[PDB]
Amino acid sequence: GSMEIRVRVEKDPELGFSISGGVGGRGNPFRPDDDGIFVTRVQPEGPASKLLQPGDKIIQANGYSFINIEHGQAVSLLKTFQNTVELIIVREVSS
Amino acid sequence: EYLGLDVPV
Repeated sequence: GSMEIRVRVEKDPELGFSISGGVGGRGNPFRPDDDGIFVTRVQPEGPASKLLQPGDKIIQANGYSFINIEHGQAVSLLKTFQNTVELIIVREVSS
Repeated sequence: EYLGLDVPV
């Protein structure tokens, strides 16, 4: 099933996770036919540890929609934010 | 196809 979750990540000065995807992007390893932005890796001692996991789909960040966002715009937005970023993610959950 | 290139932020 899926779960929508609000996550606060404090930049120090990075978020400590990697992403793939976006409109115009080269995809992702989770939902390959989906244009979304997905968390691909979370630094184990970084600011997102215990909060984000690979597979999490970013659908909003600091109130900006990440639904069907272009890849470069998504990257640049996440990099432009300062201090805390409030994410909305969609996480798949085991049956 | 996706080939594993992700972007750290």
